[PDB]
Amino acid sequence: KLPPGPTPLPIIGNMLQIDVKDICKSFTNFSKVYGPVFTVYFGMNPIVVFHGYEAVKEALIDNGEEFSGRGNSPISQRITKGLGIISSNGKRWKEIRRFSLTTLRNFGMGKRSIEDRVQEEAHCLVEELRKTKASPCDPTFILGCAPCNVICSVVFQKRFDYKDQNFLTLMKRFNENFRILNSPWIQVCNNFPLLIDCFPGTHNKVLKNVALTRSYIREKVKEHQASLDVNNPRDFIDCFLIKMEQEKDNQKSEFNIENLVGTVADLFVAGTETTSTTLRYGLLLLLKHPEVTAKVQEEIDHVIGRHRSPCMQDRSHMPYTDAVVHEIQRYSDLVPTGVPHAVTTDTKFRNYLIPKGTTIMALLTSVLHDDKEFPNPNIFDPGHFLDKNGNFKKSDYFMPFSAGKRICAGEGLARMELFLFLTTILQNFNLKSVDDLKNLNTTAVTKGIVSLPPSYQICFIPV
Ligand code: HEM
Ligand SMILES: CC1=C(/C=C/C(C)=C\C=C\C(C)=C\C(=O)O)C(C)(C)CCC1
Ligand SMILES: CC1=C(/C=C/C(C)=C\C=C\C(C)=C\C(=O)O)C(C)(C)CCC1
Ligand SMILES: CCCCCCCCCCCCCCCC(=O)O
Repeated sequence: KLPPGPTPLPIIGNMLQIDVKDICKSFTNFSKVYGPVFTVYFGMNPIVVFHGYEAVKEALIDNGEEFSGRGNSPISQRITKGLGIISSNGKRWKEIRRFSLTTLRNFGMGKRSIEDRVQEEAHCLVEELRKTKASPCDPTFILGCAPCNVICSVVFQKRFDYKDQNFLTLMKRFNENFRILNSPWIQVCNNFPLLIDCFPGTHNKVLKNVALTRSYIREKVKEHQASLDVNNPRDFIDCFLIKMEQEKDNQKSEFNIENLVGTVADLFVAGTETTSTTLRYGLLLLLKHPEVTAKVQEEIDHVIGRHRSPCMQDRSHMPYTDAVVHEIQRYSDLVPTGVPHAVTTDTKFRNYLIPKGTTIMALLTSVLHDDKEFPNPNIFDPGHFLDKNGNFKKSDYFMPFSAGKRICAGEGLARMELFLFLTTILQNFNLKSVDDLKNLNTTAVTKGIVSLPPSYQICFIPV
């Protein structure tokens, strides 16, 4: 028996009872009436939601093996075709995600570490902010390049010149497609496929952007295979090709070109817009909270100094800054409803039974905003991650990357980009607003699977 929930309508389920513009608002509201676990229907499809740390943990963690599946929706099926790591299941997923995790270790890609590739970008990042000559600007674009280049640097040999036209279009397609798919419309179309016909232009655009993007990713593999030296890998591509060669004999090996071009793409899409969005939400919060930013700058000066680039080792000596990066992710609440899962088999969740294949949703927001774990969860405060003596306080409720067997595969890289970008920037700059900080609103604009910070201007004044 499925978890109780609003009784649905004959064809559209509870659709005309949910705010497609702000789903969490609708879900939280259902929890006040149905409790921690409940069922809602998007059209014909049943979806069971988990609200609050207890339900979310029990699902993703305790009953982790059951809730580690990807549902495979209509839109989803014509893009990734089940290829890769974000949209794959079973044997193929376990093998691509184990390899990926292994090669995304700081030193899993040959001699140059991931950390070195990220520091180089942070430098180029501050270098671009210099070119704004301290005038007011919207950091969306420059701030969106760095995280893109990081991936480029991780899957290809060298990074791109910010002005390298080949980099720019390779960035717009991913952005363009990201904008398209982070619309409340993908929900409607995903549960009512027929509606997709009403959007030929949009549908054609996505397809084209995916063709060009994959097409370019396949070229970079051509080149890589003609210069491969199995002894010294250069990036994610080499590490994959080497693995391929080692599996060349068993013809049912998941390590084939298709999963490669697919996995690389998964890295871009899951790794660009996300950290890029968290960074942008971060500078805004530091721009609005000068008291927090000075304290951070005081740790940089003391531990890192002003001549050398910061590095991950500096975090263990900077509990305040770390707490600021942790509170930036909690507050920004990038992915409130979390990404949907599907159960691998008939599953008994405490008192109920969830049939295999059913779509599941663990509301990360409900954890990131638990008002017992983070007193006054609606206010930005590094203190939520600091104890009485100013030491870093970790929380089991810190799930901006989700939890369980499907936790973000590049969590290590997300945090490295956040730490090294924010501290490098705050070491060479101070944040000035063109107007009183009081005017500055921090309320996210939630209109899709991914929340964005409100638009804003910011002046990067060199210290
Ligand atoms: C601050 C930035 C980021 C945040 C908040 C974030 C968050 C998440 C979340 C919420 C998920 C879904 C977990 C689930 O299915 O339950 C996820 C998945 C994933 N992330 Fe990230 N992510 C970020 C950046 C990165 C980066 C930089 C990469 C790549 C190098 C990446 C790689 C992926 C991949 C491949 C998955 C799918 C994993 C799977 O289904 O097995 N992410 N991340
Ligand atoms: C990984 C990931 C993302 C992208 C998802 C992609 C490319 C496919 C999802 C397919 C699903 C969720 C299929 C299903 O189960 O029906 C977004 C950028 C939103 C946010 C951060 C984590
Ligand atoms: C499409 C899609 C979704 C949204 C993902 C987002 C926000 C961006 C995707 C970008 C891609 C798929 C880019 C590319 O590969 O070019 C969700 C998870 C709600 C459900 C399954 C279908
Ligand atoms: C200031 C400009 C006002 C004009 C507002 C026009 C609003 C209509 C928008 C229609 C969008 C439909 C897009 C369909 C795209 C497709 O073919 O898939």
